[PDB]
Amino acid sequence: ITGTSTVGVGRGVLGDQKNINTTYSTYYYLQDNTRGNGIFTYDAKYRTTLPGSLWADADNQFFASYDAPAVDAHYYAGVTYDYYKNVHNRLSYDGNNAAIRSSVHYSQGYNNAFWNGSQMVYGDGDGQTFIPLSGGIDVVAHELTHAVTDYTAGLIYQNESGAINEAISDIFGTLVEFYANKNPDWEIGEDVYTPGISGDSLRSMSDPAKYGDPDHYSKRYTGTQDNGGVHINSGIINKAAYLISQGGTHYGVSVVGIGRDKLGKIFYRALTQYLTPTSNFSQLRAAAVQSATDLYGSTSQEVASVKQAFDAVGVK
Ligand SMILES: N[C@@H](CCCC[NH3+])C(=O)O
Ligand SMILES: [Ca+2]
Ligand SMILES: [Ca+2]
Ligand SMILES: [Ca+2]
Ligand SMILES: [Ca+2]
Ligand SMILES: [Ca+2]
Ligand SMILES: [Zn+2]
Ligand SMILES: [Zn+2]
Repeated sequence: ITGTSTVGVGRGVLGDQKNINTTYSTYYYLQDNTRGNGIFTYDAKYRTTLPGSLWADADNQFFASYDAPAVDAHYYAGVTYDYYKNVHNRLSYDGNNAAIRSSVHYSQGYNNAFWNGSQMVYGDGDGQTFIPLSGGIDVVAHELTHAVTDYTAGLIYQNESGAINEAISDIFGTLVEFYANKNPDWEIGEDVYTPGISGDSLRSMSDPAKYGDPDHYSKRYTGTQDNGGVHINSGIINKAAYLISQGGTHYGVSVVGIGRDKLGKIFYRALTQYLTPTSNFSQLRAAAVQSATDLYGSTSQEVASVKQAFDAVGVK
């Protein structure tokens, strides 16, 4: 909408106060004009028609319980935009400052979130498996990263290419969580999953097997559930990424860690320069090796660590 840029204040899903960029024209709208062609947050009003209505508020204060998922979807989309721009020199998900759109209050008791090809969508959860899913910065950044993948490598969402697609979203979701630097970890979804259970999460990158996901190619899932295991076999790649950054010895193979920033540079370059829609795990290894070679040189520790990490998870 046409209006003037304003700054509202509200409380997110976890009870934290934050400022949000809004637009004033009669109402205050969740429309942030400070980033690219805008970040726009919509109310789906417990239905499944998308996007719903651009979020309107009478007073620019967003402290109602109903407001909290919208505050966080809007704010964390901004953090994610900032990460890609500041760290990778990428302007929005398409590289050309495309508007970022999110809808909250999708359906009733909906225990998921997604990128639908055009926008992000967040359920409220049922209050037991999940609370509103936009409360997790790693979740928001995971979903927006699917848009980045859409516009770059285009990894088909099935089998190994789909597991890479998922792992890319978990990797960058985690790197955005570290960028914001509020209670960062190598777990996925911990802030919004199972409010009655402390210390759990949806997936773990540091130890995928904690939640039943493979941490070695020999343990990959080969069945048809979950589009051929895209959220299961992602553990093999998540573990490799964790090892590249943090180091460790895994099934007897030692990896020298090179840190999160270099992990992000290597995988961003692989995603945008080398991966294709049909890339498999072996082709990801080759893409990561070539990316690290471009950035750091063939004789570098960074290249050696990429190779050790893929060896450790059984990907040749
Ligand atoms: N986002 C993942 C994990 C489940 C999230 C809620 N059931 C999926 O759609 O499979
Ligand atoms: Ca208000
Ligand atoms: Ca109010
Ligand atoms: Ca965390
Ligand atoms: Ca996390
Ligand atoms: Ca929990
Ligand atoms: Zn997903
Ligand atoms: Zn995903």
